[PDB]
Amino acid sequence: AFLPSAAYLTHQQKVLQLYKRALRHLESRCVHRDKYRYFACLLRARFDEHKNEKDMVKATQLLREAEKEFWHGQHPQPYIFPESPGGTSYERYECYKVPEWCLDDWHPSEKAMYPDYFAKREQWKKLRRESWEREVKQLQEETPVGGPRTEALPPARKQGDLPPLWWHIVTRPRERP
Amino acid sequence: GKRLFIIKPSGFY
Amino acid sequence: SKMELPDYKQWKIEGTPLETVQEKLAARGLRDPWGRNEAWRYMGGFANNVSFVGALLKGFKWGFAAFVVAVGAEYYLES
Amino acid sequence: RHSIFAFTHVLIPVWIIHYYLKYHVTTKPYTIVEKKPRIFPGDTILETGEVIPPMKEFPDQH
Amino acid sequence: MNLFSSLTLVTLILLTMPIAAINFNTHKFTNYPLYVKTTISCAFITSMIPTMMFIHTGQEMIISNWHWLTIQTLKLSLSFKMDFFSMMFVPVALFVTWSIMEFSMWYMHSD
Amino acid sequence: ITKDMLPGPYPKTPEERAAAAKKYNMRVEDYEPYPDDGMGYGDYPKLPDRSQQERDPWYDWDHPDLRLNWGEPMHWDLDMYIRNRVDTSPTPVNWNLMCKHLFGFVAFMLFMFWVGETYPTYQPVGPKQYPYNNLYLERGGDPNKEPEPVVHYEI
Amino acid sequence: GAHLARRYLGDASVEPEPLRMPTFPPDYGFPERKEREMVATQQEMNDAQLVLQQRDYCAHYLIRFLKCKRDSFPNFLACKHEQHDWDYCEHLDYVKRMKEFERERRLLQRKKRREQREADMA
Amino acid sequence: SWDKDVYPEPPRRTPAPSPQTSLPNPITYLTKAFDLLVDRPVTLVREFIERQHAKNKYYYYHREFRRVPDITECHEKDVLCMFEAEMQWKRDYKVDQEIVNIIQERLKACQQREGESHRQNCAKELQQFTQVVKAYQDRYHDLGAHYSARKCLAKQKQRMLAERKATKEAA
Amino acid sequence: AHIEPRYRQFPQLTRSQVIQAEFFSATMWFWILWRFWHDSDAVLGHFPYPDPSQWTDEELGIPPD
Amino acid sequence: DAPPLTLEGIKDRVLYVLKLYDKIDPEKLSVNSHFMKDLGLDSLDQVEIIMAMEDEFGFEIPDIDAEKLMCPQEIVDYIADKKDVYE
Amino acid sequence: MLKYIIPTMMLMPLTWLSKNSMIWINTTLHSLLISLTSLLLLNQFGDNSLNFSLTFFSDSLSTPLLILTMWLLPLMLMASQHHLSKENLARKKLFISMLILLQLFLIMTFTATELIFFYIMFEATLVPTLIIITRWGNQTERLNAGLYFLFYTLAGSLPLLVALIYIQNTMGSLNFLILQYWVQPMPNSWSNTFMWLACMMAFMVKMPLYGLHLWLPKAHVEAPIAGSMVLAAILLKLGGYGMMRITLLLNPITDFMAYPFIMLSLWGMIMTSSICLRQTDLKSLIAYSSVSHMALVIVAILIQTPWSYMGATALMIAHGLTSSMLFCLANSNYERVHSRTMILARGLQTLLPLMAAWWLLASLTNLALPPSINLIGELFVVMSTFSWSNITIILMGLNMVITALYSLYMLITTQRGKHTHHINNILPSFTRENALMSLHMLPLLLLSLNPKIILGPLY
Amino acid sequence: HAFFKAMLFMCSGSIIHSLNDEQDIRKMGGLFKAMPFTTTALIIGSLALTGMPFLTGFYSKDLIIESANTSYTNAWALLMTLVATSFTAIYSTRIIFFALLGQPRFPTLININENNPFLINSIKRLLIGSLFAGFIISNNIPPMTIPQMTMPHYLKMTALTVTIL
Ligand SMILES: CCCCCCCCCCCCCCCCCC(=O)OC[C@H](COP(=O)([O-])OC[C@H](O)COP(=O)([O-])OC[C@H](COC(=O)CCCCCCCCCCCCCCCCC)OC(=O)CCCCCCCCCCCCCCCCC)OC(=O)CCCCCCCCCCCCCCCCC
Ligand SMILES: CCCCCCCCCCCCCCCCCC(=O)OC[C@H](COP(=O)([O-])OCC[N+](C)(C)C)OC(=O)CCCCCCCCCCCCCCCCC
Ligand SMILES: CCCCCCCCCCCCCCCCCC(=O)OC[C@H](COP(=O)([O-])OCC[N+](C)(C)C)OC(=O)CCCCCCCCCCCCCCCCC
Ligand SMILES: CCCCCCCCCCCCCCCCCC(=O)OC[C@H](COP(=O)(O)OCCN)OC(=O)CCCCCCCCCCCCCCCCC
Ligand SMILES: *C(=O)CCCCCCCCCCCCC
Repeated sequence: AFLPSAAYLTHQQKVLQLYKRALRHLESRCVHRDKYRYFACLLRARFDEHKNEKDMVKATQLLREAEKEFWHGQHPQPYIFPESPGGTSYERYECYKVPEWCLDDWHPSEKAMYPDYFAKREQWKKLRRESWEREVKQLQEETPVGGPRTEALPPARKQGDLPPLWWHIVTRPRERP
Repeated sequence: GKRLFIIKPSGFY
Repeated sequence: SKMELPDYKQWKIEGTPLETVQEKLAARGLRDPWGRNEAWRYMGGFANNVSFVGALLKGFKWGFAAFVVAVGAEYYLES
Repeated sequence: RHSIFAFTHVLIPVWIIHYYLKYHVTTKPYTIVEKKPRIFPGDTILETGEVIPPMKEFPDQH
Repeated sequence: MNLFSSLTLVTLILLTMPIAAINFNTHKFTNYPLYVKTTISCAFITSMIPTMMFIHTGQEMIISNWHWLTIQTLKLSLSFKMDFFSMMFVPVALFVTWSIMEFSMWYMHSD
Repeated sequence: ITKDMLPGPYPKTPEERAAAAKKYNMRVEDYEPYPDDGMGYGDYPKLPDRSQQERDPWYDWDHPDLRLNWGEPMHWDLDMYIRNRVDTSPTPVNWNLMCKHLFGFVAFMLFMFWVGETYPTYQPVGPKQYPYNNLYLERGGDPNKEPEPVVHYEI
Repeated sequence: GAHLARRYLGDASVEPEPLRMPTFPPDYGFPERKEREMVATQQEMNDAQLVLQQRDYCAHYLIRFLKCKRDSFPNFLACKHEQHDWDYCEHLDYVKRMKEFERERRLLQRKKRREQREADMA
Repeated sequence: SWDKDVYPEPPRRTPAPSPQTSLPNPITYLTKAFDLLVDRPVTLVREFIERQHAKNKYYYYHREFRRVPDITECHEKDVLCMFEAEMQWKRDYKVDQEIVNIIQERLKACQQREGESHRQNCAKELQQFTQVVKAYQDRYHDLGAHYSARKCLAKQKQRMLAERKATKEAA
Repeated sequence: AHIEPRYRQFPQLTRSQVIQAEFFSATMWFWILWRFWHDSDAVLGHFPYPDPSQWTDEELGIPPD
Repeated sequence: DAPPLTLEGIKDRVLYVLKLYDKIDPEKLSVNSHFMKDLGLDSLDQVEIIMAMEDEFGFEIPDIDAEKLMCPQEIVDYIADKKDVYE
Repeated sequence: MLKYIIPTMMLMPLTWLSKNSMIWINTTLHSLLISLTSLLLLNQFGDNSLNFSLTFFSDSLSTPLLILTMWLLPLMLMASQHHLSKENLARKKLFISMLILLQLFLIMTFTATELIFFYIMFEATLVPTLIIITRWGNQTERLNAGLYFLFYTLAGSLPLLVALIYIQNTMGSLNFLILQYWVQPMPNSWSNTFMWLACMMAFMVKMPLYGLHLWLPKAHVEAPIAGSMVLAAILLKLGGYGMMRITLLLNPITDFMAYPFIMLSLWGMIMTSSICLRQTDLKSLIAYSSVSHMALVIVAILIQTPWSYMGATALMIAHGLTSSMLFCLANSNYERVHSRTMILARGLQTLLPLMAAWWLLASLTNLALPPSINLIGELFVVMSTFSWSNITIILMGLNMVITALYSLYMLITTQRGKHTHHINNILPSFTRENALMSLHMLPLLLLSLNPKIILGPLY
Repeated sequence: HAFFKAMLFMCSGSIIHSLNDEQDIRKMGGLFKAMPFTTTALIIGSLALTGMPFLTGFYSKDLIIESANTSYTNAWALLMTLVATSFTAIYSTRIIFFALLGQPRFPTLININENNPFLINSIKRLLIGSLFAGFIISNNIPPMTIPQMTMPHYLKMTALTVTIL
């Protein structure tokens, strides 16, 4: 469907995602833990019944009518975790996730308020800008002709290189600023 | 005790 | 800083409705793998939680005692 | 300096608002219009002294 | 008349004072939420006096204190109606708001 | 930005269609323009009208709030299918069945309020009785006139 | 509430309509029926600023209760007897309205039996 | 103060305090505290300011406009006379506006002061209000935003023709 | 000392919250029983509802004709 | 409110939940026990392990990240990466 | 009025004899002195207008437009000095000369005692505006936009020239003070019908009227910031000023000629506001909002009741201030992202909090939050048009929904949400930009304290 | 209504803060003994909402039903008002059943705590309000109508019977 590394969902991955969503929507239907525990073992038994089906046509058909089963039998308001997309606290603190480059635009009277922090930040920016050309020439020597096929990125290969395209993963803001 | 730096834009101006 | 967890061996499902769930699963040839993970909810200080009329009648004993004392006080006060 | 909040936030605005109402708002017509107080049978007027006569004797019910 | 109308307007002006404080600031506060909570507790205490002297006589009035604009026959003035509804609703709103802000001094403390 | 990376006329030859699909950064078999009826779309792709809510939220998007990537051809109504606006996401109950349930519930409630208004409830009492000729001066009657004598009796 | 079934599931002929009644003269069936005595003078309840709903035939107990409630501030639990008097006299007025309703119902039963006796007569 | 005839008020009949209870109400204590702590310092500052007013007395005057010839006795397209008639008409229109404002203030003050017996006790102010609104409507309504003494005289002549025809057809 | 978080077991209760909660619960039931003892008519009824069939025709004025 | 996690605490709670799973013997389990090749667990069992991690720490692991956690060490590292511990 | 025309002309030596680094400070200082001097026009009487000479007078309609006009020049100088900093000094002085000359034409456009002099100044205001748009506009389409701006106005106004010269030949004069007293009622004929159209369609274009408004989302957008400020804040309001002057001479024919155009406005404010819900260009969204707000001024002038003229001139002053501030805010983000796409820069309250508060206040005054003079004008026009017909409230009220909808969407798209990742040149807000926002908003909020000075000649 | 409904939101938010921003009631429970002051005030608030006699919600809402029955009224409006009165009891005991009663359903790191004098005193003052405010206000206000107080025994006990059902 839509994945960064793989171009598709395999049949095994579709079965696992249906299993997880079936247990979660069942737990939404089955509020108490012992009653969900009983019915979740029954649902595990239903998934373990047709586990060893070798015909991929028959297995895909069973998966399709199991999806129909699930869509008929899902909770209307399922349980969502609070920081999960659709939850009550999802993307709540995005108004506090100030990016790092704003620290470059401070006045010197408030940069001097934190001397060790910015004196330590300058070597981060230094390490970033002397790692940049090495990781760019790493990317243009490893990518095949026609562009990269998948969105996966290589690691660092030498002792001294940093991994390519690392700065906005390492210097992303905390989830609770 | 493990005080964390709060990144915020320049409120000087 | 360091938080010492309780023991994983003590959360047994004997004495819980997890025991009843395992019995009604093993009656049909199934077995419950996650009982000891859920065993803490039905044990300890979270066992023997009150009913609904027990929740409504919280403080009914002391309130009724103060009521009887105040009714006796106003019965003695008129005479 | 222990009840400065009772001075700067209560009492100085009471002074300001009482001066403003008394010598600028009540001096203008119909600005503070007040409902006249409720006269009962059995009252006495302070400006006049005319005692309001009480009600008619009740046909006692109980 | 002099007590009722004065404490009536004192309630509203007292509530507007921390807005002037937060707009005219330079510093980091000595617990500005405590200041607003103390202000609203004081506003409840202040607004109870006109409510009690409304419970006594039924004393209602209108403070049309500031002429604002006359559109040829429509004289819009800053006019406050102190009747049964304001006298009962202002102390209830101040008492509830004082409880909500002492709740908020704990709940929104990490903000 | 340059001229042949801007939208142009409607493609009519297949090589112009392939150049359009190369321009909008999408496959030629996936590229479908709007039908040439003269509505001013030109070569702009007819994306399948999905809201941005339906996108995978766990994906590392370039624009996480829009759930949209860099270079990705936007929908014509991308300002309309943001998560602050029209959502096309699937609902557990069918749309036509939702419309049936909502319209039937609202129509039944309106009809039953009309039934209750046509046949209202009341108490087994008479009218409320007021003195002084049904309170003639209190209701705003003029004292120079005189109303008909409304007299109530004991029972 | 049984009159709802007697007027809707029953007939509207013998049941009195609520909005237009009494449909009979007050002397029709009453030898020497006395009027209702209003105790509070109209100027007295004018000066007591009562609500126009509250200016019924039993407003004098309400005037006494409001005079008590003003004269007993802040002891707001010390005029229960005047309030009980006013509530009892409002109950008596409600009983009089019930008597008027039952009178209208029995007169419509009388007219129904009258027209049935006239229909069986000739 | 003001003039009590243009802004009429009935005299205050307040009832005497007749407390029945033994608990003292807080209104008397807070009224005494308001008299001691608030009303007396405000009175002292006002007396200081009043002395500073009295140390230099000077007066402002109400501008009197004498009557000039109105639009009926100004020649057609003679701007020197009909300009003055128009200025007189506009000042009279603004003064009649404020007359309606005064009667509205009387009506609202009567309603609030009478309280719940307002529907009986303010029939006189309602009658005065209906009279002055009917007069302002027959005098100035529907003239438009480009109103003038010409427009108002044309409305008056149309109303007088209607009144004359209604009298003539009924006689 | 302040309340320390626990793991898979019942949390540390202060004595103060328990005595406050029990005091206000007893205050609720005291007030309900007090106002039900003294008033007893705001719930059950103030005045008896008369039966309109039990009224004789002499007081309602029905001449038998 | 919201006590900060550590790597040792996340490790203890992850191995604590996995010791409470009847298809895992708590005398064989280490931080590097691969579920399919050392503990011999099914893919359905691995999904249930990730869901118990979700119910344990109170946040959802997505499926594309659920399917790639094959030992307790990678789970502890994933919760470390999503909770920013040892700040 | 010659105490204002001569200082505005002395602003030309004040900008052409200045030192090369002092040509913004001197013009700002002395234009603020002229704007402080502008308050002497508030000598207004309840009966007579402030009549200066045979050439100039100023009633209570022209006075607030004059004070807004003389106030707008220092604000345009503060707005336009950043993006013209790399400009040549001679073209910089020419830009300041075009702004000064446009103010000069405007202040004797609003004080024209005679209507053909009003026409000469009213069409004189085209040429500095046209040169500013087609010379210091940023994009390619400034030339086409200047063409549309020139040729809608001239095609509407060259019949206005023939109509005004016909009034000069028929009535004898085009003095407004004479025509207050020599106005004849205009009867029903086809000749008087096209008399009405020739007197009205120029101002219909300048307001703009819906359907004729096509110049404005090109002229306001392709202009620089000073051009957009003067086009939105003043140059639309020439049409309302001229209609309020010229409907004196068009009675009682307006009472049945206004019926289509009122429809074009009462539907137009529903359409253009709806267009604001789907505008990707933020500056075009503000342009269509200006069309939507001036539709109410057209309706209020065409129903010609006193409440409608009071509300229409209050709406003109209020929309001048509010729309000028909204264009300046859009410029404050254009000088950081160098694009006008509204969905591009997002989450700007996380980075620029005080500038987000200025956006908040400008959006609340855009949606007519009481007691702003925006709401005073909006509300009084709605009162008068309820008196006109009781069904118009629907077209009013639904508009007041949609006017809220894009006023906050503009606040939610730009200032709220997650910030754009790749945009990192978002500087902190300058003192100049916040000064510009405050000098727009603080007079607008002070006019809520004493709004009678912006309610026109029939307060 | 201001008192007990503000207190119900405050108690719900105290539960939400103690359970790390958990607002879904299917991950609550076992909070009877865990948050005893929040439990007490939430039960008092729900009883004031449903019109427990002589709590604050009795002093208006019950009288409302005693006027909604005894009046010339849309009867379908009356029947839907009584069904709403039953549904108030249903969702109030839904709150108490899923939030307080039963066993825990929230995750395993218990950080249940409510011992701030801000939280305790702020719920305390609205708790005293939800106990006594209907009595105090309904005795202090002057009468503005005539209260209908004569009605049959099924019609007086209507709101309480429907609430108990
Ligand atoms: C003639 C003498 C007059 C004297 C009195 C003046 C009266 C007021 C005039 C206008 C005041 C505007 C200035 C403040 C806002 C703009 C700047 C700003 O945001 O600063 C933030 C800053 C404090 O915040 P911060 O934390 O530092 O930074 C902001 C954060 O980044 C994050 O920002 P934020 O969003 O958190 O904070 C912004 C916040 C955001 O809040 C809102 O947006 C909510 C407001 C709307 C809803 C609530 C109000 C609804 C209407 C009710 C009020 C009016 C009627 C009341 C009357 C009784 C009933 C009729 O707004 C406020 O806090 C402002 C409170 C007052 C609002 C007034 C209404 C504006 C709303 C829009 C128009 C509404 C209609 C017109 C009303 C006109 C009133 C005069 O304030 C200052 O630094 C203030 C500086 C000094 C200001 C002087 C203002 C007057 C200047 C005039 C000079 C010439 C005359 C001399 C008088 C001088 C007096 C001192
Ligand atoms: C912290 C500093 C506080 C102030 C310090 C200085 C004063 C110290 C205390 C002593 C008092 C000073 C003397 C008294 C004050 C002056 C009295 C006086 O006559 O003042 C002249 C007048 C009184 O009204 P007026 O009727 O005399 O004049 C109005 C003007 N005409 C008639 C032309 C229309 O003005 C004031 O008092 C101004 C202040 C009013 C207070 C309320 C302002 C509210 C603003 C809201 C804006 C938007 C409202 C929109 C809606 C309105 C309703 C529809
Ligand atoms: C922006 C684009 C739209 C612009 C619209 C402009 C207005 C639309 C109508 C304009 C009509 C032309 C000017 C009329 C001036 C009337 C003055 C007058 O005295 O009239 C009475 C006179 C009457 O003559 P008279 O007054 O000498 O007669 C004596 C009086 N009676 C009648 C009793 C004998 O009207 C005319 O002579 C002719 C009027 C109509 C003219 C028709 C030709 C022009 C066609 C329309 C052109 C519109 C603009 C074209 C450009 C569009 C864009 C490219
Ligand atoms: C006394 C009588 C009482 C009568 C009552 C009934 C009469 C009114 C009939 C109903 C009218 C209002 C309801 C219809 C419009 C509702 C629009 C709305 O609120 O949309 C919300 C929607 C997002 O909602 P949601 O998806 O729930 O958000 C969570 C995110 N997952 O947000 C969006 O999609 C954003 C949309 C932005 C643009 C809005 C476009 C629609 C505007 C509609 C205006 C209608 C005006 C009608 C005026 C009638 C006047 C007579
Ligand atoms: C006759 O029934 C008069 C009473 C009012 C109309 C019917 C109201 C029905 C609901 C109240 C009684 C409910 C008993 C469970």
